[PDB]
Amino acid sequence: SRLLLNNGAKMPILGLGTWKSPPGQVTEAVKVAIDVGYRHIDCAHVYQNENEVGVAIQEKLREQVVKREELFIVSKLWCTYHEKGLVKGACQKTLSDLKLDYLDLYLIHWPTGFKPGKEFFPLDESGNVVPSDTNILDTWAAMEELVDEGLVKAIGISNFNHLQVEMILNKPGLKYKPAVNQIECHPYLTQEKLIQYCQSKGIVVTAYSPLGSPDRPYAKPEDPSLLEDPRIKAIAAKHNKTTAQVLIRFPMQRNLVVIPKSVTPERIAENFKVFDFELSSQDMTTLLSYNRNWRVAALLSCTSHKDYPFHEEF
Ligand SMILES: NC(=O)c1ccc[n+]([C@@H]2O[C@H](COP(=O)([O-])OP(=O)(O)OC[C@H]3O[C@@H](n4cnc5c(N)ncnc54)[C@H](OP(=O)(O)O)[C@@H]3O)[C@@H](O)[C@H]2O)c1
Ligand SMILES: O=C(O)CN1C(=O)c2cccc3cccc(c23)C1=O
Ligand SMILES: O=C(O)CN1C(=O)c2cccc3cccc(c23)C1=O
Repeated sequence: SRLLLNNGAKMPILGLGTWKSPPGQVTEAVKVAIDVGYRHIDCAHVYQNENEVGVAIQEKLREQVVKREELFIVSKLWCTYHEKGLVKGACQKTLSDLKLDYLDLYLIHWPTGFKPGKEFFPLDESGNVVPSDTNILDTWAAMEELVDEGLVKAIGISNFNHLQVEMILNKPGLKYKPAVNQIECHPYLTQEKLIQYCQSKGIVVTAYSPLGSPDRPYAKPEDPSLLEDPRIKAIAAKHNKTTAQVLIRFPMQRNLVVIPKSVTPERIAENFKVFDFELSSQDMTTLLSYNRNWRVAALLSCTSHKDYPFHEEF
């Protein structure tokens, strides 16, 4: 139920995602998830709903349904705050909204720095994203300070390719290794090489969009759908489980942390019931064979950023 991180802490293998969870619904969603047994919530300042996630955590802490030490709360530094001097302030904003005094894990959300400002996606006159001249290593140094200051227990990365990971690992005077690399992973984007790399380095991998993000912004024509894949539905039927339950279990048996999103009480409940069954190695190998290198999150607007992560094979 929990994986051991390189800082000695233990991360729940199941977490609740909150991207696209509306402010008006996410408080009840998180209260329900905690009641059901979730102990890990995935957040980000860019999701514009951390205050409302925080209301729910505060209510369950007050009710004594959980202790603070039993929860594992994750957030992420957005791209407009990569400058050394903006990092602490961005973390503290998130702490204020979540109404906590430390985060369990704080991730660099994307490797690409953008120009600082109010816009999450700063554009120039020709409509292009304006990049920061910051690099990944100076940002890492700023994240390490947060650990020394007691604001976060662990720090990590998200959407980093193996060369960008290696860059941090070979950083002169590296004080804290990345604990976690959070990446997109599901049967259409299986990530076998990047997962084996990170895992050989003792970095825990968290799979996001495990159900294929059916509620993502654009349903772009003849779009692949994991929940509706007849081959995956067969494997669920054989196990008497739903295709969502098979999609959540799959990464767990690869020793990945998985963070399905839902604001629906019965689905939040359904997605928890994945600890009592096992997919065979045959099932696993079959699910791995469906890889089509399909990404939900390709960050196409940043394809010419100096630190765009997806030009490299893995
Ligand atoms: N680091 C990054 O760059 C990054 C990027 C993307 C995502 N993430 C994290 O990963 C989380 C999960 O990814 P995601 O939100 O893209 O999508 P996801 O979990 O793959 O899919 C969420 C969608 O599936 C529906 N759903 C949930 N359980 C279901 C079930 N049992 N049966 C049928 N449908 C089900 C949800 O609907 P309802 O909500 O209506 O129930 C929602 O529409 C995010 O919320 C976020 O926390 C991180
Ligand atoms: O281009 C794509 O494939 C999809 N995509 C976007 O279109 C995008 C636009 C706006 C904000 C973002 C923040 C995180 C991730 C993405 C974006 C992303 O992957
Ligand atoms: O970055 C994240 O964590 C979440 N995220 C995506 O992964 C994403 C992928 C596809 C299209 C998008 C359009 C707007 C915003 C986002 C996206 C966004 O915030």
